[PDB]
Amino acid sequence: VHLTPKEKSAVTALWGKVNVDEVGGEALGRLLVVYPWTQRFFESFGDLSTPDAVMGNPKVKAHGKKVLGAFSDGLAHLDNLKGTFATLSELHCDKLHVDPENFRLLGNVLVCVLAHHFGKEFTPPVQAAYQKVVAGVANALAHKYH
Amino acid sequence: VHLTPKEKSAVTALWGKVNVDEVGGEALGRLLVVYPWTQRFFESFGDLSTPDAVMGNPKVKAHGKKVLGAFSDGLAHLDNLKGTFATLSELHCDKLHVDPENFRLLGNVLVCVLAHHFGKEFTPPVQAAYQKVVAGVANALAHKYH
Amino acid sequence: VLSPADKTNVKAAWGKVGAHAGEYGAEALERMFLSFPTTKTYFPHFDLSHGSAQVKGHGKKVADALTNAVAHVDDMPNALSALSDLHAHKLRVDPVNFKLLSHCLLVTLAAHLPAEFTPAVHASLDKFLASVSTVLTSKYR
Amino acid sequence: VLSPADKTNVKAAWGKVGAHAGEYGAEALERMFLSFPTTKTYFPHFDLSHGSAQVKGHGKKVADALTNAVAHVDDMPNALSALSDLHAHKLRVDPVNFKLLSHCLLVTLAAHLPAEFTPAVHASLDKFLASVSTVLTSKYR
Ligand code: HEM
Ligand code: HEM
Ligand code: HEM
Ligand code: HEM
Repeated sequence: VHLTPKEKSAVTALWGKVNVDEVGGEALGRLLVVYPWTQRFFESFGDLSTPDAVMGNPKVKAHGKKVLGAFSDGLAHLDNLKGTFATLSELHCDKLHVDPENFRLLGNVLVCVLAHHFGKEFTPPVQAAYQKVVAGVANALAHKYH
Repeated sequence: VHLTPKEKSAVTALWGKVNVDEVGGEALGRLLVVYPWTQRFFESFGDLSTPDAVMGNPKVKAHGKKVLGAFSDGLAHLDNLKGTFATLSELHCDKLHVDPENFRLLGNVLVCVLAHHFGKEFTPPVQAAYQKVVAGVANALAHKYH
Repeated sequence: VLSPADKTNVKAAWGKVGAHAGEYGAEALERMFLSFPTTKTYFPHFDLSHGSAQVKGHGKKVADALTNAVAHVDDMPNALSALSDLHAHKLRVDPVNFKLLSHCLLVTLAAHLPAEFTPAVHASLDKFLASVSTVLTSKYR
Repeated sequence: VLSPADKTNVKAAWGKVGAHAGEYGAEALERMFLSFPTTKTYFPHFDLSHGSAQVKGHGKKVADALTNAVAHVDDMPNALSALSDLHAHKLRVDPVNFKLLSHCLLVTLAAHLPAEFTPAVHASLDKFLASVSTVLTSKYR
């Protein structure tokens, strides 16, 4: 996906301020709460009975951390997302059989979490740049389907 | 997209029996009838007030013929759909701004039209092969978005 | 919303299905499993091969639910309430999958009922299956 | 379906919006136009640049409709019937676009109401906007 220099600037500047220990868990937790069918893939994580249970779950926080790591890795290789996400694509598509619509949903939940954390700093043009990114990541993760 | 030889065989054998003067118009007409918001892009085609009006419209039949032509062209280049649909992608994405979900819808309407025309010959494995094809075409047509 | 003509079209088309109801449901499932392999994971206790008695039996169940919806088309949320709880809560079926099965049901009807599958009736059946899908995805918690 | 807690959450969150209602609606539209440029084609008679009086005015209209839906949350099909006719018949808005505007409304609320945008309230607001979208796409003909 192609970002303008202005968009690359906006994206990288904000990402440097991201709490990498927390934001991924917040996004994954909110995915599980807002789109409850996604809990089907996380039965081994234990207590997901309430939103508080989900957000406080140590396994949700720990996994979210790896997801964010993957998004961080994507931001470093915006012109080769397919190669970057190849192994993850095989995992999520060939092994897990997650419907790729959910890749889009998690990306949009991440965008909501960024808006929550950054407030007015998450301007409409900054959001538009991040939407290009999470669409790119979703499409790359879905490559094994198409 | 990758079809097995058995799937390629099923696809090419059926496609040779397709009425290339009619099937495209039937698919485009049904898209306009079943998903009426798509009529937004065809105001110049005239009478679209009833299903009979749509299916009998000479402009719908004529355009459908070109669409099918594009699908036929895709079937000949299953391992290079991106290049095959590059100009069409620029038209539909950059100029027309059609949401790419509608590429999927038209592909699925075509599959329904093939089922209608071929009956029990359109077996579940034949359908599964055609679903790979129309997904490939939709993804290639949407390339300018991602 | 389903129009008076939609309800008439759906009742008429589904009336032609007859004793083939269960058979068509089983075929729609098979089409879905082959075309959209992600959907197979919901049925690990099923053998999903052709001629599977489990897919046959399940197709009948699916068809009986659609027939219930047709028979109670003005009261579908109530008629399908138990099935909504099942699919959304217990089974956690991804809402995308209802679009996939709906498409395979249309393909099945098109392949078996060429006279009935007019453009108008195709449109009515699509609206009906979308309405059914809306009810079955209405209970996510 | 919206639960009692959902309705409570939505009424509470929307209550915090206040005199900023029109402003937030305008911002959600701007976010949608910039993020999802396909949506711009519905507004050729609009200048869609930042600070556009037309986008500002329209945002208020959108917000007033959402406020109507909140105030009549148990009777939304009736309350939004005229707006459903408009968007589906006259304007022929693609149903995908309602998901896009709904997401931009959530982002706008998250960016302005950090205390209110809890995971539970996020879930309730998503269900509410999906319900609104379901009504506004219910009249395609
Ligand atoms: C942009 C979207 C996504 C990204 C970047 C992502 C990234 C990741 C990463 C980095 C891992 C760890 C893999 C490893 O341990 O080597 C993982 C595992 C996993 N993902 Fe995701 N993921 C995404 C979407 C999803 C969604 C939507 C679901 C389900 C609804 C899902 C289900 C899972 C599961 C169940 C695992 C554990 C697999 C295992 O441990 O065997 N993922 N994902
Ligand atoms: C797989 C999906 C599709 C294929 C293969 C396809 C193919 C084509 C082809 C071959 C043309 C003729 C271009 C030319 O004259 O050189 C065309 C034009 C057009 N298409 Fe499609 N199309 C698809 C989907 C759609 C959809 C879903 C819409 C709208 C809902 C749409 C709207 C249009 C319009 C308005 C034109 C006329 C453009 C012009 O004459 O300037 N297309 N398409
Ligand atoms: C038109 C849409 C659908 C209808 C009418 C329908 C109907 C039914 C019925 C009648 C049952 C049996 C209920 C019972 O025995 O208590 C059932 C069970 C089930 N459905 Fe569906 N269904 C639909 C869509 C789906 C989809 C899209 C999926 C997943 C891709 C799905 C997955 C399942 C599963 C896994 C079961 C349980 C099977 C078992 O454990 O024996 N359904 N459905
Ligand atoms: C939550 C979803 C939405 C709400 C509450 C909403 C509300 C409204 C309202 C209140 C009006 C003015 C009605 C009037 O003046 O009679 C309107 C008009 C309009 N809407 Fe929406 N709308 C929604 C979604 C959308 C979407 C997704 C699109 C397209 C992407 C769209 C395109 C339009 C257009 C083109 C107009 C007419 C503008 C004009 O010609 O002045 N709407 N909407």
